[PDB]
Amino acid sequence: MNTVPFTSAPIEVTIGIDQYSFNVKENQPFHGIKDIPIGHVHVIHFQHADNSSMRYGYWFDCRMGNFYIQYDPKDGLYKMMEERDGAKFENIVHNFKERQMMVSYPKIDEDDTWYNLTEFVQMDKIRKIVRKDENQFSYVDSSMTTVQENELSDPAHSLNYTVINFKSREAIRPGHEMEDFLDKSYYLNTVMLQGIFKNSSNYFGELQFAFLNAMFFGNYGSSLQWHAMIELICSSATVPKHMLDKLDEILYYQIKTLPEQYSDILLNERVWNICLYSSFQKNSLHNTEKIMENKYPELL
Amino acid sequence: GAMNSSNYAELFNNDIKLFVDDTNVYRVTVHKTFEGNVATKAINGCIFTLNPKTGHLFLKIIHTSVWAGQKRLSQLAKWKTAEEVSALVRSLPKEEQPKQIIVTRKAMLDPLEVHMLDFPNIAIRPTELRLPFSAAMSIDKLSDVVMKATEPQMVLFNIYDDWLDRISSYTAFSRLTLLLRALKTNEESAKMILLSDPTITIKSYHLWPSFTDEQWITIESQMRDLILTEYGRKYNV
Ligand SMILES: CCSc1nnc(CC)n1N
Ligand SMILES: CCSc1nnc(CC)n1N
Repeated sequence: MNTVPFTSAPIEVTIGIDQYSFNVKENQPFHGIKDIPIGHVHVIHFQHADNSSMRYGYWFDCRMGNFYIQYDPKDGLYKMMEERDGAKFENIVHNFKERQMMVSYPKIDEDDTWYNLTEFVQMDKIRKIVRKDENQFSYVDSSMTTVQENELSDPAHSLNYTVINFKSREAIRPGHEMEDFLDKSYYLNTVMLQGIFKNSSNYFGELQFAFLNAMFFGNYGSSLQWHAMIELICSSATVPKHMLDKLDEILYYQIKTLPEQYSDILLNERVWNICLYSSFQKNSLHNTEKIMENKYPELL
Repeated sequence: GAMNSSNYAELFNNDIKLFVDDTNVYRVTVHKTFEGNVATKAINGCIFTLNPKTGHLFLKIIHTSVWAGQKRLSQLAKWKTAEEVSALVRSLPKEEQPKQIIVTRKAMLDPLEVHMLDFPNIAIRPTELRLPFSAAMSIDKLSDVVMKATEPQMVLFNIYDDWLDRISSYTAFSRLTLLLRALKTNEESAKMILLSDPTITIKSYHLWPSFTDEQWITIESQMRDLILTEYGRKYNV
């Protein structure tokens, strides 16, 4: 179990770690988060008490380095940094633990939620969507736009999700205009899975990462990407059986975790009704359909 | 974007544009089977592709063989329409290709857009006008060439005959849409109006009678009367 220490907490802020969150008051002695489960990516995220504008945060994996948080009063935000001196770090942490000012990552033993939300998410793939190669961790916030959004403006600060566009030369073969538009199996299996993602695990990892950025930061382009990747599978008549079963589990846990009061802005009525009731896969998402119907029957 | 009453003069400017109407592409008769079930039998159809500035009509005849062994024909018909419009544009010299294509029914937008994806600079637009181009099969010579076709065929017409020698495109289109609106609301009466006087004839190379200017005013008046009437006969006013 690993630790992300904080130099201090000079401004009042709500801190998230994965699906958990807690309030820290201005200049309240706070020294970080301990007992973080090894084996998963994590996100530590922030919403200042004085400006709910800009949720922002950092994706990281404690196996890749020793990371800490330090408020920067010039740029006005909590920044993740890497400590390269290993003995300095162990020494800082051990002292803060001995003084008991660290929230304990509060995982219930039975609870597989975070695993289920991040099953296919890898740091190395995050770092290709979020390009900033001098750090081992990745910054995301509410306002960052996607490559595709910028095509329809600062490239260094973009989310480089894979571009999916159903009315595009990539999506539609010369001569199969109707066939490929009404059944996207070509685009899913040949163009995207075999060509771009290489396997379904990388496809699911980007889908899950897009969802989590939508949920935690309100990132609109991430929500668009999540729905596009769902719709591309549901609109394919020919999908490997193992992918459909895994997709149902993925979405089930995403819908289960979504804040009930954010469903109005984070769920696209058209995609979900098409996917669950009209598409080729309308009968292949049993778990997802059951939870959607019992939790958000208004949307449908 | 969408074409409506407020941007109506754009039809007669100097940017090449085409209307595409798919109403008459898939046409059927519905009948009883020997077992007392219902079946359809397809008849020849046509795509109505019209330059409203010049009157040039590209009438692509859709022969019933194109439906043989196909399913979901009303959906296929929109994609076949877009394939054929696509093929027509690809056959025209660059300087004759349209800068916009206006579809009369919104269900044609996605099929045409997908087919034209490599013509990124050709705008595909809907319209809010309720245009009467479905009545094109009430023009006898167009109906005749569609029903007689034994194979796929493109036939070129000028739907304005020689009117542009005397009137503007705006006025010619207004006359065309009035004639077709009348033919759509009450075909028998409209056709009676157009041929009542046996001394006014249709030239071999024309679609409509050779009316003088004064006779067109009378004709156009009679068509307006018919349309308002039928609207009484229909709604009782
Ligand atoms: C959320 C900060 S963690 C923390 N804050 N005060 C104490 C002492 C009870 N403690 N363990
Ligand atoms: C899907 C883009 S549309 C398109 N691409 N190549 C052609 C020539 C048949 N065409 N119509």
